[PDB]
Amino acid sequence: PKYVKQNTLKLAT
Amino acid sequence: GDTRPRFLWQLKFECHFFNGTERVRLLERCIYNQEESVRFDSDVGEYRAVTELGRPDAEYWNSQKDLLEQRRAAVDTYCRHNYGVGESFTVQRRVEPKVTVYPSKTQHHNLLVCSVSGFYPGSIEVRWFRNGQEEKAGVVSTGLIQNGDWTFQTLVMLETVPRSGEVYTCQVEHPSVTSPLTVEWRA
Amino acid sequence: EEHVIIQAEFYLNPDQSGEFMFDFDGDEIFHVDMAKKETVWRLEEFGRFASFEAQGALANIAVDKANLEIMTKRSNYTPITNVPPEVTVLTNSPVELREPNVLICFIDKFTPPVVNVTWLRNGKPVTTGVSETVFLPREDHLFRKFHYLPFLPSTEDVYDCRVEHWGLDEPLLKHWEFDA
Amino acid sequence: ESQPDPMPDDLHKSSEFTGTMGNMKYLYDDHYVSATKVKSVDSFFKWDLIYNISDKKLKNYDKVKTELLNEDLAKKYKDEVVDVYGSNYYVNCYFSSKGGKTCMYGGITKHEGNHFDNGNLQNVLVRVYENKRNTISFEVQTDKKSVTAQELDIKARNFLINKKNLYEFNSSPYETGYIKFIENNGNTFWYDMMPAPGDKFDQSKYLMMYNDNKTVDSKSVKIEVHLTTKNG
Repeated sequence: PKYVKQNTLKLAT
Repeated sequence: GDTRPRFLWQLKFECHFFNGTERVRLLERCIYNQEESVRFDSDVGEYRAVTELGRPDAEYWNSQKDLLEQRRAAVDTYCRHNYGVGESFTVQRRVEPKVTVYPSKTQHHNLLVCSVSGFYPGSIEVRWFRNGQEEKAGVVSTGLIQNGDWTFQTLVMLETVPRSGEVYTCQVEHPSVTSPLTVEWRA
Repeated sequence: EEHVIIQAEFYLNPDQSGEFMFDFDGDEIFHVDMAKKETVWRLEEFGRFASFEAQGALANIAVDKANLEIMTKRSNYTPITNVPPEVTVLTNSPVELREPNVLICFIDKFTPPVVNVTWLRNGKPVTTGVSETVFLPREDHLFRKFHYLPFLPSTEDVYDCRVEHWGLDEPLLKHWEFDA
Repeated sequence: ESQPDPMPDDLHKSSEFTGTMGNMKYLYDDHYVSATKVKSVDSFFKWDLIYNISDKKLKNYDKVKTELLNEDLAKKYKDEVVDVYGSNYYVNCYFSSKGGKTCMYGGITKHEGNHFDNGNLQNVLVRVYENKRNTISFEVQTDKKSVTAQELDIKARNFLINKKNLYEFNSSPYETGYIKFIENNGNTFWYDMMPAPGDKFDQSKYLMMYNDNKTVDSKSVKIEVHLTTKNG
């Protein structure tokens, strides 16, 4: 089984 | 030396599980230095700024429905999924506690010590009994200590005025064993 | 509540330190070695039951750094306030002379996540056998960390967990010696 | 001492690699980053340096990040005027910075007094062995006195790809292969030329070997490519 990650969102520019 | 100011950024996605995997809550949080600025609480369903510094993000991110959908469904594709991935060696991990009873190197009255170490999970229950009956007063705990290696330890004391023949029992209930572990001190 | 799994990551300027890890009820499941670009499990066993594409963590780290720069800028370059760690030294199990044990140095409630730790046996540094963990997250957003020193208890020996951190005006030496 | 030569067991076998050899070919077939008289303008992690180098070719990047073995190595070149030559990758290439971006390892050499006063290049001998016998010999060229082993390796394989099909789209004529470097002081070292076993080829993990930024003397170094065909 593989652990999945939550992707980091880019902040508002 | 090094006196330059530091600037920190943390991102934490917390999956909170209640009753196995029945109810799940995802909490996405951004912390600038030591302050949470923006977060996404699955219970709320959208990003909310925690401080003014975070307003731009909450507003921008919420304007993206694609992003919102992924986040809302993360309680399943992320939280519930990762829970299952490591359930066998985490949720179901069980290591029996090592239990011993001895008088403290301090202290008339005699201070007894019930050392409980090397156990996992951390939820545990230890009580003292004098002649088969729970001791409410005198008991003092060091609290649950997390060793950082999937192991816990704790010391639970019991001040007593010992009389020849008394039997002070330390009882320990833990998921690692079905019946409670008992270690006795014979006065 | 029953269980909590946390994916915690951070980037720190100007040390350009970065970290990515998973947490289960306070205990690290694994972290990604940013240099070798691979998953390092907290306990060897975990790696036999699960996996993680370490390379993926680096993509998150890139975004984290850029986001840090953005936040650094809109805070008008407000630096972080140093918060000194509480340091405690305990044993892995009730100590007994000549009976193998392990000294645990608990480095708690501190920030930023940069610290210098050293073990001392009678005023001198010890290397053999020591291990350490990466920085672990806390609800208050500060950090925790563990350093370990396997040892052979004796009445003579006096140990020290020497900790340095910008929040400390000077190196903190937590004394530990056999008292049983 | 010098690194011990490999025994058959030590080498990767193309027959144990199910992936697309073309992904390996890609890294050495007329593929490389090259810059002259440049200085790092940024860094992502302590062990890397970022440069402003543009894709003269197809305009696919203007920022290049090269990773080194340790921090000291990066500090050494961080503020120096240098030259760059190395094999880049895009899959799993990440970095923030502060146009396209590309990644690599090592490939750095000080520019001051490391060139030849005439646009004169230096020839480095490459002897190819197939099943232990020298089959063809030739020379690659460099414009540096002290050149990274990486630059020389890349040039060798580029040549061997077109003249000997070192790597083809899916698979290679050879079972094993390693390029060995021999320095004038007797020191030798080598790189496995074949991908690790399995159905996937991690380009980044493979290129990481160029980490050490190993440099050698171009006028005296000798190169040996040792190949083997599965059956002989």
